[PDB]
Amino acid sequence: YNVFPRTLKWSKMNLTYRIVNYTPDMTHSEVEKAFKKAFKVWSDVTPLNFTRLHDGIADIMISFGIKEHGDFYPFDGPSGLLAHAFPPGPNYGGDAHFDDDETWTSSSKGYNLFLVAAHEFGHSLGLDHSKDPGALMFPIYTYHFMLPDDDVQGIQSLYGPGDED
Amino acid sequence: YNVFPRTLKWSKMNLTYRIVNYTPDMTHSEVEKAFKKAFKVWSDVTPLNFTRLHDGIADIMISFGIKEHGDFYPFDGPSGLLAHAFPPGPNYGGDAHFDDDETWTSSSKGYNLFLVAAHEFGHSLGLDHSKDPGALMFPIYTYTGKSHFMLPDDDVQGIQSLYGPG
Ligand SMILES: O=CN(O)[C@@H](CCc1ncc(F)cn1)CS(=O)(=O)N1CCN(c2ncc(OCC(F)(F)F)cn2)CC1
Ligand SMILES: O=CN(O)[C@@H](CCc1ncc(F)cn1)CS(=O)(=O)N1CCN(c2ncc(OCC(F)(F)F)cn2)CC1
Ligand SMILES: [Ca+2]
Ligand SMILES: [Ca+2]
Ligand SMILES: [Ca+2]
Ligand SMILES: [Ca+2]
Ligand code: NA
Ligand code: NA
Ligand SMILES: [Zn+2]
Ligand SMILES: [Zn+2]
Ligand SMILES: [Zn+2]
Ligand SMILES: [Zn+2]
Repeated sequence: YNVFPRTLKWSKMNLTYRIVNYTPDMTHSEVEKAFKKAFKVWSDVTPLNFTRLHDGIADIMISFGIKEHGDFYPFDGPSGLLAHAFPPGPNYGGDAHFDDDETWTSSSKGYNLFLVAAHEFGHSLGLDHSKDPGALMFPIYTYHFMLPDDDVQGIQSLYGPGDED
Repeated sequence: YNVFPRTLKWSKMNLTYRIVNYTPDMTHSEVEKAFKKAFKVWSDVTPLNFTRLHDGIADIMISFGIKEHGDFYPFDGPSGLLAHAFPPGPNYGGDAHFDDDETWTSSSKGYNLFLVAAHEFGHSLGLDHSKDPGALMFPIYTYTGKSHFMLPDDDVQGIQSLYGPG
């Protein structure tokens, strides 16, 4: 027999993502680089592996959308809700959606896609918000990056550290 | 930090259920009897008790639906996905949905509702799929043709690991 796990977490280390569509605001390459770096934040401190699929069904489906976009969390135009992502699970679980009524950037202007994506992917992997104001998973955005201790502790609580050196 | 913690089991032994709507394929009485028997599979081997509510919110809300039916886990027409149920927890937790593009039956012409429901309610109570090929919670539907059903030992052991014996 098997009972359910104690926390929402992926029951496998090999995860896939797919960039289903792209923002007007940045080039394809910039978007791909930001998402790759954002996944690496998490793979660097766990045993998780992330592989990009160009089509088909990936664990973490990533998309840019506005207003109603096919779930219970419609976007709301400029500002306000910026993005959201679902906890680990089937179907919409793990998926990450970015409001394309925001301005996404590879800079300090607008909202930095890498930083927001890293936080989203924390949700995708099973972290909720943190009360540590210095954490990546703190619920409020403020603009090299090094994953804060609180987030390391949280993600390792789910998946272990992988190779520690 | 915070994670998303799962409710590993119901923290009360007395649970309610509600049959929200009914399949075309069976009479109301047949549906009621199938679900009552499916809950009895589990209450017979634990301290869990199940009571039916006719109105309002119940712990285990049961419904029949097709395609996209309100939870963004859509059904898929005949065959494939037959039903799904959510683990213990508030709101949709415990609830069970049956794909009404299947043919549900009290016997063998289609999918026996009692058998599938008993499996669903395993999920509702905190059991995932078993690897024991003879288990109720082993995820392949089969039909013995026998008039009596005995809960396999793997499932007894699994549910008692959560709730203890009767
Ligand atoms: O994730 C998304 N939200 O929290 C939504 C709420 C929807 C939701 N809630 C819970 C859940 F599990 C899933 N979705 C609110 S928001 O305004 O769109 N949100 C604010 C916080 N954001 C952020 N990003 C980077 C960052 O780096 C901090 C650092 F720079 F220090 F690293 C700090 N916050 C991202 C965008
Ligand atoms: O429960 C539902 N599913 O598993 C869905 C997947 C959605 C899902 N996955 C996990 C979870 F926790 C919740 N929901 C798949 S399915 O094809 O619809 N399906 C349901 C009925 N299954 C079955 N197996 C044996 C049996 O008696 C076996 C016996 F006769 F030997 F006793 C009676 N039903 C076969 C598998
Ligand atoms: Ca997914
Ligand atoms: Ca917005
Ligand atoms: Ca419920
Ligand atoms: Ca189906
Ligand atoms: Na935009
Ligand atoms: Na039907
Ligand atoms: Zn969305
Ligand atoms: Zn967040
Ligand atoms: Zn459903
Ligand atoms: Zn199942």
